Amino acid sequence: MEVNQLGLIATALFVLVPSVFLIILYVQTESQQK
Amino acid sequence: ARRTWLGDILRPLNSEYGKVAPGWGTTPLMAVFMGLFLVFLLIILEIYNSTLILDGVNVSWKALG
Amino acid sequence: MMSEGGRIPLWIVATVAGMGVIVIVGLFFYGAYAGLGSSL
Amino acid sequence: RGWFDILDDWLKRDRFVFVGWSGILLFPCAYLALGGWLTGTTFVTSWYTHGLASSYLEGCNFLTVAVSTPANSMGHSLLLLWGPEAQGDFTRWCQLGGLWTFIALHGAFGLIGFMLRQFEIARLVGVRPYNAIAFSAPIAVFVSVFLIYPLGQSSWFFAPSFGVAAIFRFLLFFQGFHNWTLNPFHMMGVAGVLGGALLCAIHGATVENTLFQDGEGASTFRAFNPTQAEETYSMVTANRFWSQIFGIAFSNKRWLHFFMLFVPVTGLWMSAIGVVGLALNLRSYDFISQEIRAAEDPEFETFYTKNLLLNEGIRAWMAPQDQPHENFVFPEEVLPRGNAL
Amino acid sequence: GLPWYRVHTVLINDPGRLIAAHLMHTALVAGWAGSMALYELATFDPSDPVLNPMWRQGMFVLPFMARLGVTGSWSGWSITGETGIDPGFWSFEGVALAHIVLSGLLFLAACWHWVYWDLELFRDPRTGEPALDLPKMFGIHLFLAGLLCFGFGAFHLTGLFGPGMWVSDPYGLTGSVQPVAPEWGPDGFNPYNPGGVVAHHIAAGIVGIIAGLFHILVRPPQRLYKALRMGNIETVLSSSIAAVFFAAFVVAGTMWYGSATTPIELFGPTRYQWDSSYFQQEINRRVQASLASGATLEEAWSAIPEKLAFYDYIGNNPAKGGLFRTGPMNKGDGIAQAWKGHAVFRNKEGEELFVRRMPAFFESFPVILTDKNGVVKADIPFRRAESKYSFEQQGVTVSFYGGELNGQTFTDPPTVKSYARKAIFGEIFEFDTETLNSDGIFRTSPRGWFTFAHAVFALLFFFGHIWHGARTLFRDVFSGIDPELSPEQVEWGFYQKVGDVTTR
Amino acid sequence: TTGERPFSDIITSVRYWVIHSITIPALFIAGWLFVSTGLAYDVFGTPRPDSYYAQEQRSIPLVTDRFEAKQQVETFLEQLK
Amino acid sequence: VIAQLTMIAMIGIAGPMIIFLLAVRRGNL
Amino acid sequence: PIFTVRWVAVHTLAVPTIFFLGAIAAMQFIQR
Amino acid sequence: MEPNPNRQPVELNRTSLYLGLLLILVLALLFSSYFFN
Amino acid sequence: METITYVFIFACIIALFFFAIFFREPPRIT
Amino acid sequence: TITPSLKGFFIGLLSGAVVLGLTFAVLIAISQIDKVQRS
Amino acid sequence: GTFNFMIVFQAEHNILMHPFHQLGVAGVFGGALFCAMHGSLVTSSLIRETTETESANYGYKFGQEEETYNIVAAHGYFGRLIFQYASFNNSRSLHFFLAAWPVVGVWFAALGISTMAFNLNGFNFNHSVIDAKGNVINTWADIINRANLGMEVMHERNAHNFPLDLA
Ligand code: CLA
Ligand code: CLA
Ligand code: CLA
Ligand code: CLA
Ligand code: CLA
Ligand SMILES: CCCCCCCCCCCCCCCC(=O)OC[C@H](COP(=O)(O)OC[C@@H](O)CO)OC(=O)CCCCCCCCCCCCCCC
Ligand SMILES: CCCCCCCCCCCCCCCC(=O)OC[C@H](COP(=O)(O)OC[C@@H](O)CO)OC(=O)CCCCCCCCCCCCCCC
Ligand SMILES: CC1=C(/C=C/C(C)=C/C=C/C(C)=C/C=C/C=C(C)/C=C/C=C(C)/C=C/C2=C(C)CCCC2(C)C)C(C)(C)CCC1
Ligand SMILES: CC1=C(/C=C/C(C)=C/C=C/C(C)=C/C=C/C=C(C)/C=C/C=C(C)/C=C/C2=C(C)CCCC2(C)C)C(C)(C)CCC1
Ligand SMILES: CC1=C(/C=C/C(C)=C/C=C/C(C)=C/C=C/C=C(C)/C=C/C=C(C)/C=C/C2=C(C)CCCC2(C)C)C(C)(C)CCC1
Ligand code: OEX
Ligand SMILES: [Ca+2]
Ligand SMILES: [Ca+2]
Ligand SMILES: [Cl-]
Ligand SMILES: [Cl-]
Ligand SMILES: [Fe+2]
Ligand SMILES: [Mg+2]
Repeated sequence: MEVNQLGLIATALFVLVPSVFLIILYVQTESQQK
Repeated sequence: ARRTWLGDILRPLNSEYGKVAPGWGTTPLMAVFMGLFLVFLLIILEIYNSTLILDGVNVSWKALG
Repeated sequence: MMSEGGRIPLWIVATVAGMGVIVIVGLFFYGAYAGLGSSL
Repeated sequence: RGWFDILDDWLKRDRFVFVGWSGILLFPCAYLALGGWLTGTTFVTSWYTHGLASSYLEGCNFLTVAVSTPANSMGHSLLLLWGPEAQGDFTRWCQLGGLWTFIALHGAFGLIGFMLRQFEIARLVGVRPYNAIAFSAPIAVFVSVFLIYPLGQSSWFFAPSFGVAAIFRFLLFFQGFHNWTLNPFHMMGVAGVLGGALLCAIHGATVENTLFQDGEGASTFRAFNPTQAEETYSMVTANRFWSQIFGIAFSNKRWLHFFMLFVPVTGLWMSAIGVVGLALNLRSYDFISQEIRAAEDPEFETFYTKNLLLNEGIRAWMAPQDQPHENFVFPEEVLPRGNAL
Repeated sequence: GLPWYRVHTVLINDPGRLIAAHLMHTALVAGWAGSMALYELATFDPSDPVLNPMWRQGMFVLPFMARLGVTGSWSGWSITGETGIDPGFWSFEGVALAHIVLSGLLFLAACWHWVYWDLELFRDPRTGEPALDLPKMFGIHLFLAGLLCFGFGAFHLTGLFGPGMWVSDPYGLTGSVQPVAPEWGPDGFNPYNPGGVVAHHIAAGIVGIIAGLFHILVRPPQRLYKALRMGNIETVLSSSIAAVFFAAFVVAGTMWYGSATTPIELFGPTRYQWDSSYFQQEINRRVQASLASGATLEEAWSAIPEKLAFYDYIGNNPAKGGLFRTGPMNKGDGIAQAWKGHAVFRNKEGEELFVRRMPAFFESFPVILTDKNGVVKADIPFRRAESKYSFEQQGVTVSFYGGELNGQTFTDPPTVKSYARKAIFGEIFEFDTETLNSDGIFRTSPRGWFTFAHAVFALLFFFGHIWHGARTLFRDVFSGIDPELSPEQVEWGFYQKVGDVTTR
Repeated sequence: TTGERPFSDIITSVRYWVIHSITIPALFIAGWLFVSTGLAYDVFGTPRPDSYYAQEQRSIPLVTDRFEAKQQVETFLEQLK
Repeated sequence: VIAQLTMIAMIGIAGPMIIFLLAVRRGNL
Repeated sequence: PIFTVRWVAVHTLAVPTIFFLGAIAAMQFIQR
Repeated sequence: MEPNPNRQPVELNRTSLYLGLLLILVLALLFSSYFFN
Repeated sequence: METITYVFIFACIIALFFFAIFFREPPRIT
Repeated sequence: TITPSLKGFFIGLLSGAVVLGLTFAVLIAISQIDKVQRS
Repeated sequence: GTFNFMIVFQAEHNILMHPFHQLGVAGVFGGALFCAMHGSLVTSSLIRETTETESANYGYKFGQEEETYNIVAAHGYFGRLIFQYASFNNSRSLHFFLAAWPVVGVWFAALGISTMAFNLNGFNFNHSVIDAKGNVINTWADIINRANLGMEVMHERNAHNFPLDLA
């Protein structure tokens, strides 16, 4: 099928960039002193 | 806090934090300018909208040549 | 002609006004089948 | 002391109908918008703008009455009563569709008034202004659909007309011409609305079914006191129920209620963005890969290509009557039709 | 700690680091501009301003450089199609370079202000607390904005000291950068009058200087300072966002309807020019004048510039695109190569027939030909069994005048139909669809993309305004309402005036 | 409470119904006559059942010119013989 | 027509009449 | 003659409503 | 250097990570078809 | 690749459901 | 010259000023008569 | 496929003009409105338990006995927004209404589809308005009808051999 050849990297970065932002924030919250 | 040559020069411009004129001050004059600005916007809008049509004002690509 | 409240029971007011609504709306429904808008 | 403070006092008095400074904008504009609609749907035609009967007077019913948009030839004229089109003639103004701009513009300023009222009342009573913030969604919708959309199109003609059936026509137009159902911004809108209705239902039901017994009555409404300090229902029992039924549950009441704001408000905002695109015909109409395949391969068929055939039907069959200013004449032989039908 | 959506609030009472953050934002935006210009220069083909101008090539920043007088490349070409021109430093490349350097300098400045956040300048001389005198800052900045606005109008746009601006004829055929004199009469408020843009900047600039001086010199009324919370920097954010969404809506509007600042040679034609057949009318006017001066039909149509004909084609209408149809217009219908000429359709009786044009609303459209009076004479039938108007029954032929096909006539129904299908789009062109693997599906121009982005951003910025206005005016209650809130203030009949405790 | 007399007190009072047994029927009848005298048509410019078309025409009187719209409608109205 | 509307009002009044009558003579409502 | 905001509010709605309902009632008897 | 008193710790709890990941993934699932076109 | 992409996202969503349910922060009565 | 539409504009502007002027005159008048009790 | 179903349904049942679908819309628009309203009103009246540098959500602890917002403040706001008596002061009554409105509306939606299943369809005002001569005067209903016809004639373009689509 003749798909847009940037669709793959667009979808990958769309998922990964904000997911990584959240993972960074979560993990550094856990590592904070209790 | 750190003083610098430029900071010393600019000092007076950031020295009157919170200073006000008493009561309503120039508010009435401000309101006049606001009203005038509102009418101005209404005029340019109605011109663009062709609601206000003026002699020698052809609101079209064929405005000049 | 007193401004005295409660002189005419609220249940009578509600029933009469209610029947008034039914009548007006009934007339509008009749009009759907007669004259303009009836398709006829 | 001082007329402004004296006026402020009176405007903000605790009366049956709160007025406020906001009321000076709100009440006239809202009244004129509503009164404009009732007046037009009762008495006013759309014969000269649309070739349509649109009032009770002409024989329309509640479902078919409308205040219709002006003719396409008016462009985006403000169509002011005293403007160069109607020239102060009230009758001609009505016949030209002037009540449409009347209702749209007064309605817009009325909405501004209502949101200002939400702010004004919140400030006076001392609550946070989240209700006003939430109201930004209805405002985004109204502005995008009734103002931005026709402003990007040829004229007000293509804005929604104010009527039940007229709005239905607007929906179907958006399907046939914009393929609006395919638009992910509309899809998010759908999610927010249906998700909001879901949250409304599920929360209402949950509270009503985790109530503490606070009276002896079988009708349980009496057993609540507005001033009571205690929760009227069990958050702990509610949480266990949903955790075991669905897998997850709210545990935080503040999050719960914020989420109820968030979902439908965000949904409406997303749908507004899509309509802004549609103002420009910037549609989600097609998938290019689908079309390239289908064009080359006459056995390839999906629900996506099936819907475009329906759209093509809609455009050809509705356009001549729906867009009378175009003077379309489509001979019978050019109309797309399947077998028999 | 701070929730993710509040991380930047650490700047609220830290003027030095706010400046640093602002410097970083400015570095990023200027870097974007430089990057964008370089990418466009790496992709832009300058070899045909007639049928392959910037707006066919998905150029977004190139038109903004062109609008204010940057028209040449160091490599020797001009957007007007000249060769051997020397643009000096301020070519497209020089502008791109300048923005990249600016970005770097701003970045370095941001680092300095971040590290040296604790400047005495930011402290209140009395309390020693961080403090910004916002009313005076407004005057200073307004004055500066005034001087720049004035200077821009008086020197740059006039050509007194600067290049002027892009101007053209009413049909966008002969565009160039020219000095423009201010228009001081009422036609200065005509959006399509470039002289109005110049007068605006001179006049509004002077008003900015005056009002800035006022705002430097005169303190706010206590009543306004209190009402608008002028000690709170978030008040400025709220009203600035309002000003910005107003401006964004305005530029979306002038881009869509057209103005002297959104020329069609830089951004493409408007949808309304197709709606009203603006170019078709001018083409027909020029042809008639040629015929009246004794030209043959061939000569009359051959005298129509390809550039004018190309405007009269729906593939250049910005209202024919798709949200996910990405890239240059060339990626759709192809890179336009040549005008085929004007197609004249005739039936077997010799009557001229006219193809009904596609309105922007329609993704697809039937093929219907009428006589001069709008009576249907021919069409392409869907169902064939009761066809009355087929090209085959009606002996439809097509003859071309001007362009590549000048003087040719086609009579075979497949070919006549093919050209009729193209005529629904207006004037007919030859396209290169191979170079970019064009898919044959219409895309919008930068006029369309600009309008979309700015109308969307403007709408979203309305939420920003409401949000920050609320935060400003309700600062006291934003962590929640008074725990010991008197029930009398919320219940009715306790106070005569709502909120007022002294009306009990 | 807000300081005004409750609605339930008002609409159950003799004074209320004495006033409104006059004013309600009067407004209702005035509305009826606004339509039955045909004045509604004239105020709003709504076609009567015999005023949509001239006898033979089947074409809608669609407004096609923004600034001569007033005249166009007037022309359409004259063409109704 | 008028006969229909008259039967309506008579049958329609009857219910409220039973209630009104009992309310007047302090009945077991 | 002492009015209230509420009184004004009620009547700006109720007065036209009744008038309109009479109008619409009359329309039910219009024949083409 | 003398420390900046305006600094604050930042937090994202587990529930917010899960909500956020859900948002991103569902948005990707929705928008991906349009990215591929 | 498109299909891989769609299925990947879906698969991640299902994995997220598992963690959100079975590895949630437990609700605690104070 | 004063075009029909400029005359139209002036009519619109005056009308708006009258509506607003009367609204505020009436609201000020009422507020002056009907004052809140406080000392 | 859902959109397909919906468009064909409109062509074959004029569902938009059916009062049960109309009740459905009031149910879901209303549900979303009341969702937003309730959410905003409770959020507006949260009792201050936190500082500015933390989320207000930490001001509520799971299982706490006391209410987390001031319902009197909430009611005092909403009562003034409209008028005192349009506002719920009884939280049980409020939450019942939140349950009932969308649930009842959606029951009607479901009954719309379930009765249109037996071809009792939306209102049909096609050519309902006629002039003195007998000319059809179109209404918005007639325009809807043209759109419906477009859907009807195109759907399942190879499936029908006879003139009427009877199922
Ligand atoms: C002789 C002196 C002079 C001259 C010739 C001009 C000439 C011009 N001015 Mg300038 N001006 C001047 C002095 C002058 N000015 C002075 C002294 C000031 C005070 C500082 C200004 C402040 C000013 C402003 C604020 C604006 C102009 C604008 C303009 C342009 C009007 C044409 C246009 O395209 O409007 C198009 C714009 C409009 C018709 C205004 C629209 C008003 C909207 C409808 C208000 C509501 C918006 C709100 C956000 C809601 C929108 C809802 C929507 C989403 C549906 C033109 C270049 C306008 C411009 O920049 O255009 C590009 C403009 O907005 N001027
Ligand atoms: C004002 C912004 C703006 C505008 C109007 C344009 C306009 C244009 N650009 Mg430029 N560009 C921009 C900024 C912009 N650009 C930026 C910031 C970058 C860096 C990434 C670029 C880099 C760039 C490149 C590399 C290229 C262009 C090209 C183009 C052209 C084609 C555009 C296109 O296909 O869009 C497609 C637009 C869409 C598909 C819309 C995207 C919608 C998003 C995904 C929605 C997101 C929804 C969101 C996630 C929902 C959240 C919900 C939540 C809140 C609950 C056009 C002239 C092309 C060209 O032809 O150049 C010569 C080209 O190759 N641009
Ligand atoms: C000049 C414009 C401007 C500025 C300077 C601010 C600044 C601020 N905002 Mg406001 N806001 C704005 C416009 C602006 N906003 C607009 C247009 C909207 C509607 C979209 C909002 C809606 C809004 C809300 C609802 C909130 C704020 C909040 C805040 C504060 C904290 C921000 C933060 O930490 O985010 C941190 C953000 C991230 C870590 C990631 C954000 C990622 C986004 C969603 C996607 C990526 C965007 C991309 C990188 C940027 C390109 C932008 C360009 C196209 C314009 C800060 C004072 C918060 C607050 O009040 O704190 C008390 C808050 O709750 N803003
Ligand atoms: C839904 C609309 C809406 C709402 C609820 C608010 C609410 C708020 N505004 Mg914003 N604002 C808006 C839209 C809105 N605004 C628009 C469209 C603009 C123009 C860009 C602004 C510009 C603005 C500024 C600069 C400021 C605010 C501020 C405020 C806050 C205080 C109240 C105020 O000043 O009201 C403003 C009053 C109104 C919105 C009512 C306007 C009524 C106009 C005058 C009627 C005009 C009729 C017109 C002439 C008829 C002709 C129509 C024509 C088409 C023919 C509050 C958060 C202040 C703030 O944030 O303080 C912290 C602040 O400084 N507003
Ligand atoms: C706040 C209430 C309010 C608001 C915001 C509006 C708003 C509007 N009306 Mg509605 N109207 C209202 C109440 C209101 N109306 C009432 C109560 C009635 C019944 C009488 C009407 C009856 C009505 C009709 C019949 C129509 C409108 C129309 C309009 C629109 C255009 C108005 C216009 O162009 O005014 C222009 C005038 C102004 C904006 C007033 C400006 C006054 C300035 C501030 C004075 C300047 C003084 C200056 C400061 C002095 C400086 C001195 C210096 C020289 C030294 C606009 C949407 C038109 C419309 O809807 O068409 C589709 C229309 O036809 N209105
Ligand atoms: C008697 C009404 C007929 C039922 C219609 C359905 C509405 C009620 C059920 C909604 C389900 C919500 C999910 C559970 C939500 C839930 O748990 O509710 C709980 C709520 C309170 O429970 P209680 O135990 O206090 O009372 C119920 C019994 O125990 C009797 O005391 O139940 C009711 O209020 C029933 C009220 C019936 C009285 C009338 C209801 C109003 C609807 C009338 C229909 C008019 C609309 C037609 C016009 C289009
Ligand atoms: C028979 C068992 C059936 C189990 C089926 C599996 C159900 C999966 C439920 C969703 C789990 C994921 C939740 C992550 C997020 C998560 O863990 O949330 C946990 C969160 C807990 O809320 P709390 O009140 O405890 O936390 C609030 C504070 O911590 C915030 O700081 O729950 C909610 O926020 C409820 C509202 C979100 C409701 C989202 C429902 C989504 C439905 C599914 C939509 C995606 C469809 C994609 C299909 C391709
Ligand atoms: C109160 C109310 C209301 C209203 C209501 C109404 C309006 C009603 C009604 C009603 C009615 C109005 C009724 C009734 C009734 C009646 C009846 C129940 C009867 C009966 C009868 C009979 C049974 C009979 C019989 C017969 C026969 C069979 C044959 C021949 C003879 C005779 C006639 C004897 C409302 C909602 C507003 C609200 C709340 C409350
Ligand atoms: C436009 C205009 C104006 C104004 C006006 C007005 C303000 C009006 C009004 C009005 C109105 C204000 C009206 C009314 C009305 C109404 C009605 C017509 C009604 C009705 C109803 C009904 C029929 C009912 C029913 C129902 C329902 C709803 C539901 C449940 C049940 C029932 C069935 C009961 C002016 C002069 C400024 C100027 C120019 C234009
Ligand atoms: C350091 C330095 C330097 C350098 C510099 C540089 C080299 C730079 C740069 C820069 C740059 C090169 C940059 C840039 C940038 C960029 C940007 C900032 C961007 C962005 C973006 C965005 C934001 C986006 C977004 C979006 C998307 C993605 C998709 C669609 C939608 C939207 C549009 C939303 C020098 C040697 C001179 C000197 C000294 C120092
Ligand atoms: O399969 Mn599904 O859509 Ca119920 O209608 Mn008959 O079938 Mn067919 O056509 Mn129409
Ligand atoms: Ca190829
Ligand atoms: Ca007759
Ligand atoms: Cl189908
Ligand atoms: Cl069959
Ligand atoms: Fe709740
Ligand atoms: Mg009738």
